[PDB]
Amino acid sequence: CRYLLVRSLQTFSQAWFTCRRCYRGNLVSIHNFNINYRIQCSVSALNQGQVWIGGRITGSGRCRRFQWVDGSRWNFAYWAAHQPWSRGGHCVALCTRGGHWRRAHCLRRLPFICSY
Repeated sequence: CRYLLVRSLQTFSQAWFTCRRCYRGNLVSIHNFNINYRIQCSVSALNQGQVWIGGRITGSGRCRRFQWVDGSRWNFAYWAAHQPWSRGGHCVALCTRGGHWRRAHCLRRLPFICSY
């Protein structure tokens, strides 16, 4: 699957629709370990510690759930040590070092990975 690294810092809400607006796509949906590794190389040069991906924590009270924004199925993950509970907000972010995911609050301003 294709994907591009935007280097401008925007909130999750902003960042999703910039993909849909400027490049007409969605946030990246990762379904295997390889696509996750490729994305780690592309971002290994960023001084930023994290980047947004298409991870949105849905669910009601005590019903915390995960789901991609582009609708695809949730059939793979690569969480970090000490994740993803008891910390963070409802938007997932990939840690540039190692390639480990880590929940974060959506309104944080970080670069992102669009998929096209």
